Amino acid sequence: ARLDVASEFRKKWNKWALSR
Repeated sequence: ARLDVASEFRKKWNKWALSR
Protein backbone atom coordinates (compact mmCIF):
# COMPACT_ATOMS: atom_id res chain seq x y z
CA ALA A 1 0.00 0.00 0.00
CA ARG A 2 1.19 3.51 -0.87
CA LEU A 3 -1.62 5.49 0.74
CA ASP A 4 -0.15 5.99 4.22
CA VAL A 5 3.01 7.37 2.61
CA ALA A 6 1.29 9.18 -0.25
CA SER A 7 -0.91 10.87 2.34
CA GLU A 8 1.94 11.66 4.73
CA PHE A 9 3.85 13.29 1.88
CA ARG A 10 0.88 15.59 1.31
CA LYS A 11 1.10 16.83 4.90
CA LYS A 12 4.80 17.64 4.52
CA TRP A 13 4.10 19.46 1.26
CA ASN A 14 1.19 21.41 2.74
CA LYS A 15 3.66 23.28 4.95
CA TRP A 16 5.47 24.42 1.81
CA ALA A 17 2.25 25.88 0.42
CA LEU A 18 1.38 27.58 3.70
CA SER A 19 4.96 28.82 4.06
CA ARG A 20 5.25 29.97 0.44
